[PDB]
Amino acid sequence: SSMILKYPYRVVDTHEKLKEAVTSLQGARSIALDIEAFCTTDQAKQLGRISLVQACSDAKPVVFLFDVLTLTPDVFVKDMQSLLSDREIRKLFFDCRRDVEALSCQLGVKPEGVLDLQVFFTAIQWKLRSVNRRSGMGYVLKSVAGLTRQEGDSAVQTAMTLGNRPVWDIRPLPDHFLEYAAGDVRHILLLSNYLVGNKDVPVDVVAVERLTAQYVEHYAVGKPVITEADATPAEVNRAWLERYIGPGGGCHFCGAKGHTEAECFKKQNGKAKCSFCGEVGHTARNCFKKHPQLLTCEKCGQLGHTGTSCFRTNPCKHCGGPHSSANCHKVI
Ligand SMILES: Nc1nc2c(ncn2[C@@H]2O[C@H](COP(=O)(O)O)[C@@H](O)[C@H]2O)c(=O)[nH]1
Ligand SMILES: Nc1nc2c(ncn2[C@@H]2O[C@H](COP(=O)(O)O)[C@@H](O)[C@H]2O)c(=O)[nH]1
Ligand SMILES: [Mn+2]
Ligand SMILES: [Mn+2]
Ligand SMILES: [Mn+2]
Ligand SMILES: [Mn+2]
Ligand SMILES: [Mn+2]
Ligand SMILES: [Mn+2]
Ligand SMILES: [Zn+2]
Ligand SMILES: [Zn+2]
Ligand SMILES: [Zn+2]
Ligand SMILES: [Zn+2]
Ligand SMILES: [Zn+2]
Ligand SMILES: [Zn+2]
Repeated sequence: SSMILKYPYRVVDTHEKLKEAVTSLQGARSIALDIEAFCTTDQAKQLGRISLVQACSDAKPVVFLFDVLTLTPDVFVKDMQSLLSDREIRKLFFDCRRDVEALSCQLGVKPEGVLDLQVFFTAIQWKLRSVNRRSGMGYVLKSVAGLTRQEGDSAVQTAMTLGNRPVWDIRPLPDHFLEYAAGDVRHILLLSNYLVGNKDVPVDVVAVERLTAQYVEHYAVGKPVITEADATPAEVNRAWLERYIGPGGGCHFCGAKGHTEAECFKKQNGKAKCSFCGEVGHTARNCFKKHPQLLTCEKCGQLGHTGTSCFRTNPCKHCGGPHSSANCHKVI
């Protein structure tokens, strides 16, 4: 469960350690994947030189950080490509577009059995509301598992937002660099426990597998991708969503796309609300405070209150004391 967040990382930077890592991963049924690369000075959308490939599987409580820079891609691909090509081992990404491009351009591999969970989350939004926006990991984690992505406030994350520096070319990598890189794959695997194999999720995993497969075909072409599959970087192709996920949903109460019945303001406003006692749920014509005759009492025979409320709550007419007005010693 949330034990995933406590998986230690392990730097894989030698051939011995690489072979040991591959052994573990090969028994996996799912492997979360992510890539850290040199930042680019330019305006190209392509990831820079691959530095780390991070992997976290359900086969071992450990995050492997493959130092692809030290190992070299040739060493790394020779041991990893069969596993990356194994469609019986699910590969979990969070937004796979540029990562898959880099795997294709820089490593010459194209993964199989890929499932993009950002695309999964948007698929759920599309089915329920006809929303095709991509959400960041921060938003999705907080929304699905109530956790705060605190790595977005870390020094590493700001160093890239500045963009002045490759960042990921330093060797040896500082501890908070590695811990930062481990968190991304930890979040991906943790997230898959909420989305994959959950009967309360309104989209079939296989359908999102088929939609993701379109993204991999579009982005793994051995060259940089000039034409993007989506109209803007932060959304998912609506025609693909329509083909693979189905017609987009909307509000069964008012009719509008963009929200569900449970979010509809028109439902919560048009609700019956009492002009006399303020309570929501009844009009004033049926209010018990305004018309106490609608309540005969179970234990005393007075109109206005049930059995669950036969106590005297209003203080004395005469002195304000803890009793009723008729029995005040000033009038009696
Ligand atoms: N220049 C720049 N590069 C980024 C930024 N965010 C991510 N990247 C690049 O994308 C890679 C993967 O980041 P991720 O998609 O795993 O968050 C990083 O290693 C880095 O190369 C950013 O805000 N600015
Ligand atoms: N590579 C890349 N992805 C982006 C960019 N802007 C938005 N995204 C996508 O949208 C997600 C975050 O959404 P946003 O924070 O932009 O609403 C990112 O994780 C990524 O999948 C961008 O400029 N470059
Ligand atoms: Mn990534
Ligand atoms: Mn970023
Ligand atoms: Mn990352
Ligand atoms: Mn509205
Ligand atoms: Mn009431
Ligand atoms: Mn009335
Ligand atoms: Zn080897
Ligand atoms: Zn984390
Ligand atoms: Zn509505
Ligand atoms: Zn009322
Ligand atoms: Zn009573
Ligand atoms: Zn009194």
